[PDB]
Amino acid sequence: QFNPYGDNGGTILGIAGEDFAVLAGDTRNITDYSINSRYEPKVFDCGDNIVMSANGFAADGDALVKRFKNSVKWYHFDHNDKKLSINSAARNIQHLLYGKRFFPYYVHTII
Amino acid sequence: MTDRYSFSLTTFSPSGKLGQIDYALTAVKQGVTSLGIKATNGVVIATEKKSSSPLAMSETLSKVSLLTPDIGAVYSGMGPDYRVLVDKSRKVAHTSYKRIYGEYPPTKLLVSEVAKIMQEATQSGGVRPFGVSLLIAGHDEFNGFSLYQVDPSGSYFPWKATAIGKGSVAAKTFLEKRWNDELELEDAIHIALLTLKESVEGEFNGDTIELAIIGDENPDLLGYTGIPTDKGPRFRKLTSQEINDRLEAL
Amino acid sequence: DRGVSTFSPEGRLFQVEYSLEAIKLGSTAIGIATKEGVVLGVEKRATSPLLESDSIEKIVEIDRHIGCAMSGLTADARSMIEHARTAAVTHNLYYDEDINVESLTQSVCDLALRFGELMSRPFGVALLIAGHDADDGYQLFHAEPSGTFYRYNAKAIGSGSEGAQAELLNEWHSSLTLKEAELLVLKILKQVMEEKLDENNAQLSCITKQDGFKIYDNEKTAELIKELKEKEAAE
Amino acid sequence: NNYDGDTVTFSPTGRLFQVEYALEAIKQGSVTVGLRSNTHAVLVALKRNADELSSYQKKIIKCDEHMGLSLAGLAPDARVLSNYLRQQCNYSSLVFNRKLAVERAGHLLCDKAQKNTQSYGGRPYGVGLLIIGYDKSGAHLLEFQPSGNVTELYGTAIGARSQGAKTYLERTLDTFIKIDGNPDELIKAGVEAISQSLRDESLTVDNLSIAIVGKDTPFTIYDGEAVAKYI
Amino acid sequence: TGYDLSNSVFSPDGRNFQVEYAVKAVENGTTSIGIKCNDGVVFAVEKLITSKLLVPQKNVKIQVVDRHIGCVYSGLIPDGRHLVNRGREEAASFKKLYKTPIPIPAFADRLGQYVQAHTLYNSVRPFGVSTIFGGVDKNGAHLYMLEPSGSYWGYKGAATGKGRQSAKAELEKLVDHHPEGLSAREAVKQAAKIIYLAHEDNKEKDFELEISWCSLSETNGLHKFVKGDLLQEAIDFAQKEIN
Amino acid sequence: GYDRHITIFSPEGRLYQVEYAFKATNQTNINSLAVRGKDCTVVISQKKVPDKLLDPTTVSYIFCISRTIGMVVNGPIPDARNAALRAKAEAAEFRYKYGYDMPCDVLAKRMANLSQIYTQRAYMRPLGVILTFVSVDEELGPSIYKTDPAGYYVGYKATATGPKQQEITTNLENHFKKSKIDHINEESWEKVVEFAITHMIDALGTEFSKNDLEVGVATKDKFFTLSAENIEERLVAIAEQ
Amino acid sequence: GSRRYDSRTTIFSPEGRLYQVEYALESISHAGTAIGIMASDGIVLAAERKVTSTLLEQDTSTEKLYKLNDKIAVAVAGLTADAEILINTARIHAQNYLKTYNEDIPVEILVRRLSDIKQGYTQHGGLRPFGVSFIYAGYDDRYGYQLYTSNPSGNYTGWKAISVGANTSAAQTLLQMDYKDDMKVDDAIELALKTLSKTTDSSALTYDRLEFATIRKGANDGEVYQKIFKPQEIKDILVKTGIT
Amino acid sequence: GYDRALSIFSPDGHIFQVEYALEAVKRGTCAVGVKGKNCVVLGCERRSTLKLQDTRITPSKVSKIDSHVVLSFSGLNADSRILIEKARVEAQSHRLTLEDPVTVEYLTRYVAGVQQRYTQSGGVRPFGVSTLIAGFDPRDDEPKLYQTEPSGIYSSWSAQTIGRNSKTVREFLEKNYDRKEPPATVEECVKLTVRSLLEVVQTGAKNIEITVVKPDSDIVALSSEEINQYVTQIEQEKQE
Amino acid sequence: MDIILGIRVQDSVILASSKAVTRGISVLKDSDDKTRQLSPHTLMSFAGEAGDTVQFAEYIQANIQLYSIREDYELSPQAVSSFVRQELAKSIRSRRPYQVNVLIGGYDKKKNKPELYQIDYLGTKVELPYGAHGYSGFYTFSLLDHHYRPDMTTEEGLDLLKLCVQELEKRMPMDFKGVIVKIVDKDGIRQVDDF
Ligand SMILES: [Cl-]
Ligand SMILES: [Mg+2]
Repeated sequence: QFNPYGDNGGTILGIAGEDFAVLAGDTRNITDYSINSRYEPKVFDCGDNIVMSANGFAADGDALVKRFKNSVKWYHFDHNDKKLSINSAARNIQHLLYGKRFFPYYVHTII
Repeated sequence: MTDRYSFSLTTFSPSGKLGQIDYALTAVKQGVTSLGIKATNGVVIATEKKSSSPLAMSETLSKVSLLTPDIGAVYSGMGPDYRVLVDKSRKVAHTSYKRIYGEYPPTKLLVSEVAKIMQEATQSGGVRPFGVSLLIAGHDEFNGFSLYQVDPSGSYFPWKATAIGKGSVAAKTFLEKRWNDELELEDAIHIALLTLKESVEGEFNGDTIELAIIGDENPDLLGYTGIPTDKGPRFRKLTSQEINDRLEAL
Repeated sequence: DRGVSTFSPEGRLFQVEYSLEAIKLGSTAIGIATKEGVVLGVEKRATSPLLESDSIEKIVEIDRHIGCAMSGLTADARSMIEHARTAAVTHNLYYDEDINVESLTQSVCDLALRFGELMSRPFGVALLIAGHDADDGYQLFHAEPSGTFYRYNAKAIGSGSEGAQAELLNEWHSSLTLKEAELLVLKILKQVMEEKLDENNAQLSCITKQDGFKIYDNEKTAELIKELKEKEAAE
Repeated sequence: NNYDGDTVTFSPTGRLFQVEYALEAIKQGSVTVGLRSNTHAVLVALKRNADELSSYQKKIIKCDEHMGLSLAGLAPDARVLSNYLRQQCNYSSLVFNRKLAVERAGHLLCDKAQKNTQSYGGRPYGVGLLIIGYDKSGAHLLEFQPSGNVTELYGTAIGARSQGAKTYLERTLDTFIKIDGNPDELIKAGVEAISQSLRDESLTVDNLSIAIVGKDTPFTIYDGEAVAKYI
Repeated sequence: TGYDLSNSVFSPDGRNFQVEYAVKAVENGTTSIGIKCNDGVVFAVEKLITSKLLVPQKNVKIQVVDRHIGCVYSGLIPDGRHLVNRGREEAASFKKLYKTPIPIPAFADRLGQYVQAHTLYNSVRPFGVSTIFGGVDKNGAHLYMLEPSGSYWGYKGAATGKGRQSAKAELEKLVDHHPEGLSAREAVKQAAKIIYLAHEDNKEKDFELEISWCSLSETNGLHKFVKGDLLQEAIDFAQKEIN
Repeated sequence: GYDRHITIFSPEGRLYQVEYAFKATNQTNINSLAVRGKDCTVVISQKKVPDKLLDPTTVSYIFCISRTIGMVVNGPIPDARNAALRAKAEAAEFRYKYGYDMPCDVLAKRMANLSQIYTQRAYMRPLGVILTFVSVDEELGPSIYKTDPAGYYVGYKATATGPKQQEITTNLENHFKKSKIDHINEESWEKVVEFAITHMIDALGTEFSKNDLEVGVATKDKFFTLSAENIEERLVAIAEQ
Repeated sequence: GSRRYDSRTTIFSPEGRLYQVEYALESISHAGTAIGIMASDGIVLAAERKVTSTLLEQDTSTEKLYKLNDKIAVAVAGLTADAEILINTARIHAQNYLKTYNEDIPVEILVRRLSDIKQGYTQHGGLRPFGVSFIYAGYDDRYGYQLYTSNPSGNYTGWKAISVGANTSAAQTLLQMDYKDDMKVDDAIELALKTLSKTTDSSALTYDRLEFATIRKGANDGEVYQKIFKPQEIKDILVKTGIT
Repeated sequence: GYDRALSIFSPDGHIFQVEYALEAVKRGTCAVGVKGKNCVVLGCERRSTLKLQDTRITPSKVSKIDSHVVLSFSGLNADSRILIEKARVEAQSHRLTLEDPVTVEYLTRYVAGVQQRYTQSGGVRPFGVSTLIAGFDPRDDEPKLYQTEPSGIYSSWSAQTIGRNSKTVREFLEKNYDRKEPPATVEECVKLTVRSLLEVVQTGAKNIEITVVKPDSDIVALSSEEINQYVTQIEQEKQE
Repeated sequence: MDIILGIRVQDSVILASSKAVTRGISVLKDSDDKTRQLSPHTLMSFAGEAGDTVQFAEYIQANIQLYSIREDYELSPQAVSSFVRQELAKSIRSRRPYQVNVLIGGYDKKKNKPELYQIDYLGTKVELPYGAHGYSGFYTFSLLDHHYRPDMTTEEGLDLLKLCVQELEKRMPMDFKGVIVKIVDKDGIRQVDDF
């Protein structure tokens, strides 16, 4: 039977300071016991000083990042180029994820 | 695109008339004469075969049609409208009756279904009424023989005998003088031929006249043997030769 | 007859132009924007003395930071307010923030042209949408059934609009206080109203950053009416 | 006369009057100008107010980082069409990772407007659009009419008294086309162009609206004190 | 009367006046032609230069369907684009199901049935274009012309627009003088001449010439635009003949 | 008077749109004729190609509906081709659903029913065409069945259609009065085609070249149209007698 | 488009009337008269057939009086074809109620729903209204014997005695004159026939131009019986009251 | 589906179909609502061109929407049934989700919204009905009286009338109703309501219906004799 | 949910229903009223799947109350029971069926007789002198077969009911936290507070 999910491995890490924040992630991409790429980035600048990573099943991860990046674009179009605050981005991402509650994005997301 | 005509094309005028129904009846008046006579042991329905051209084969155009083995129909008015009504009438006898009860509908109920179809063309969106009047003759076990008229409005009436179309006024008067409650089927056929000669102008023979009966069961027309309860259709269309035989002793 | 979405030879939509005439028959509504807040006022106009005037609801809350006044076929405004409230709350659910006043107005105006052969005709009511947000501060918008909205420093709509607007042209300046604006709405309403203005046939409201959208009591407005009469007699 | 009740009806001379009446709404609209060189494309628009208490109706809308338009006529119709362009530009990026060609943008707008001129119940769009952009084949300027007709030009103008600016640009063609690698000069030419369509009114700080896109410049709009430089 | 106010209504003559009114819109449009040749077809069109501000070569009017069919039309330009969009859909589904590219006669009927459908109901308007189109298939070259009524025929040569009569007369001479056949490269030159001769009926604004062609030998059975040296050569041939 | 614009009854019980669709039938100014032999059914029609720029091979009003059924149309070509495509689709579906070739008369009825619907339903106009279907039916033999915009249909011994139809009709009537039979008593289809052309010449009073005619022939298990040279061969045979 | 040919069947006049409803009532006023009279021990339904022909089959005929269920019947005035559409809907509705609650449908509930259907055709859908007026005659254990009438507007009202169709004005005056509350069924039968005999457009009232029916508790103990009169039975009741 | 826009604007800014629906209301029998200090009374005219009526079974003019709210109307009778049914369904739906019966204001707001929807929906005509909705909110003793009309507007009234000759009875109520002192008792409120109808009706026999609503779902309809006593008493005081 | 009983005597119907609501290893409530008044003289008790029970009960209640307002009339217990049966008969062939079993106790005012109907989630209706749903019946039916008489008084019915609760409290595995008892008679519905 067809299994729509896979595991692309890797790991990510976010730490916050007083006037800064970092979002780190390794560049290795795998399936089973093979390496697919030694350099495949999964931490992305999404605009408005928001960095994002969706680690787990890379296809779902790329899809989510792609949709959020697009969400930021339309937030500008619809609300007079207003900056998307990190708290508002977080709430928006909740709805993106929960929208597929019964066929989930197989990723842990950090922004 | 799409049918934007979702509104009624037949509406009440200030005087209370339904224009399109009236105008449909006018179309029936222009139509060729047809009639029906009920006897004690049968029913006869008849009409003239108005040929459009002598090159045309009038055998290929059937004005009298079998609906069920024991029910037949004839009309006056618009031929194409009649043709599609016969298609629909044949189908509804199966879908809304035979496929449910395993037997053919009684005359009155099949008539009722045809009347419903004609009523809906009077009220539904984006359609005109049917431009025909039907005469439906038939037999069933619990009602015996019966004859009905169906008008463009969807109204139907049971008749001992009647006529519709071109010369219906004169034909009805002729039938009133000749009809009694003791008529045998052969006597009714004789009167049908007499009544029709008055309205026909040109040739009057078995090739220009179309005539069918509802009478005794016809085992020879069944197509198979072995089932005692199945005895054959009561509807029979008279042949060209059978009509001419009766025109000599006229 | 003729199509509902038909253009006139002058390049205007018949039905939209006709709905603008209905709005001219409506009761007067005035709005004034200041740096201390936005004031919204309306003429109630009871058709009979037996009618309990406090049931006349022509000023309405959309959210805590957005209020609304109406003029014209006021029954048509119910579904517009219902949409506005849902849009405002829904945005807060999706983004954990207050929605911009302009974005709210644009969402309401999107409904306007959704008519034809969607609803069967345009709305027969104009709206004054007043509110505050962090980006653009205190704002006043005039929303029409054409789907168009203008921002205004001050605006009057309804039967007494063209006369009241000319008066607002002279009286408005960029340094008006909230109290000054309140009196100004009362003054201009009293001028264009048929019956004599009092606390029962007129209603005031405002929106401030601190306290949000508030409809005033009949007791509070009555004192502002008394304060207004005294000041006009004082010179 | 008897043939202007709806868009589905031709006149005896082969005219579509509802489309012509939609065209008339553009003529009543405030003037806007478009022009380009080989490196940049510029929109200049005169904004209109209701009265001195009101704001000035915004004429220019951004569609993508590399594309946008100016409007003249029914503003809500411009909102519908610009929203469609935003989606089409966006579909091209998400699916093909490809910036939508300004020419295809024109073809898409043409076909969307056309469908509204051949069916019962609908109506033509009541707005004209000037689309500028910078893609893989350089700078571009398009003119959209709600009849469906889209046209690529070096320069043009639409709205009330647009004929003045259109004549000026026709004279200045050889000059402004070769303003390469100089944004401020290409704008100056557009501001001088729109000035040929003014009557009794002049260009003020909250009246003028300018937009620009080019080789190393995203589509950006200038209003308020940012256009004081050009008066 | 009132028989002309609604599409799909028969007049007492048996005519659909709305379609005849759409033909008037076509007659108002610019001139376009089609020439059938030895092993292919050639298309050409008149582009009126309304202003100096029009970018030359950049408002292309001739359209390709699939990879082997060319289409040109006169009248309401948006209506023509709608028809080509449908033509592209029709050709795509044919190739999807049957593998082979759509034959020209088959393609002709797809457009014909679609245009004819827009004369059957009052809820749609007839097409305001006459479309000249054709190409090369397994049975050789074919040229067609389709009208607002849905009527179409095969042609040796075809013309429509404001200068159709001038162009038709010039086309008839070629048919008479070349019974054995005209070559592809010759037809391109002749197409230029005929557009220039047909421009006499639209001579206020000067114009821009646009040509395209399909040929079994010259273009390998695919639709291509005529550009550069071959275009200028065809322009010069036309310029020499008017003087 | 909107009762003349759509298919609703007039006060005198008439459908004017149907009547005006009949007048569209003659818009092409072409006459057609159909006769039956012993083994075959022949249909002929005039072919007028006025424009010199037209490709004459593409100008046709005869259609091959199925392998066994042919159809000639009297009326404008757009409506003609509309009818043809539908008939082809209906005949194909019939074969798939019921396992045998659609008879000529059954297709005629089906197309007539469709035409009837347009006379009753408002949103659909009638087609301005008269359809003549021909075949050699495996049960009924040589067959001619004809349809019109009213939804009427009937079988024919022979028939004619067009502006000068009445002249052709009486010409055929007078022949069948003389011969005393329902068909052309001839063995080969070649001579039945010759009969058809001969009697059209007499009725219309015009001479025909090879390019002035269009001929369709139905035999057992195939219907086919003739080329210009097939007709020329036929014209030569008539002239040499 | 098709706007051109729309009659707009569901609109108001400037005076606030519904054109199509008013014109449908005008149609009904030419239909054969039908009378309903409610007594303390039963209900009478009497109706006049529309100008009969001598060759009409009278015994196997139904034009005016229809059975909805065992406890409820209707008298029709208007288009018969329209009435049969509504009658079949009413018959189905009664069976739905019986299936749901295991009790015979109360008369008013059936009347309301049929009247609600008529109302719908006047407010939406753009179709012509049903050209029919009903007299409902029925019994249930809540209100006992009941007479109702409905018309194309979808408005219904209850009655002690009522007429529909032709000459209602004259018929209602005559009923209003001779009717009293303590009346019996046999007296009501006589009043019904006497009224038709005086209001008829025919020369003389005969058995072949009438349909007749009673709803009595004249069965055996606490149960209701519907009697649709046969031709010979109408002939006898016409002699018994001395009309012929 | 039937799509036609029947309710549309005219050049002068009027929606004629809505305005013609008001004419249907003007044709309807008169209805009046008066609220006292502790009650609301709904009075209704019944035309007397209909004798031989059966008043047991004939639809009553005042309808219970719930046990605590009532609705009377003027205009097309058939139309009113559709509004009453919808209102009754919404009443039960409100109890189901909110676990509390409707307020009179809420029920009125719903009915008014339905009427408004039929003024800008395709294929439908407006309701030819104006309503008077009266009752008491749950656990509240303050009387409530509201009015709705075809356009969809609604409002609260101390006393109001609708239907034919309503302008005459409104005139009467405007001078006979004191806002400072409403009818203190049930008797006083019924009498003022009957008086107002007697300005328009004809005979005080079987022409007037009266329904009294008191707090906590206390609704009762008066009989002929009970109403006739008010009619008899008023006429004797009049002869002065 | 779990225990619901019913007894029809001479002049009344008595319904007893358990007070416990248990989820997992925790009794979340011990005062739950597993009943809804459908009309003044009709009461319905219920037991089954969590959520489904109350949702179904309140849905039926709303429908009967709607009927009462529309017709200004109270449906007979027989009529109400048939309506309920049909709803459950529809439900059983739905995508997700209501898993609810009910008892309907009513007093028919037209007949002046008490009536008790037992209906399961499949839509299986029976009129009975005494009824039960779930495992309760396995004890109470035999007990009532012995001690029940058709001419008993309401007081005799309550004593007969005490005998059933005592037996269940002795032999049932689960603690059902006693019962709420309600009586349906000519004067309507009332609750016994001390049981
Ligand atoms: Cl068929
Ligand atoms: Mg059970």
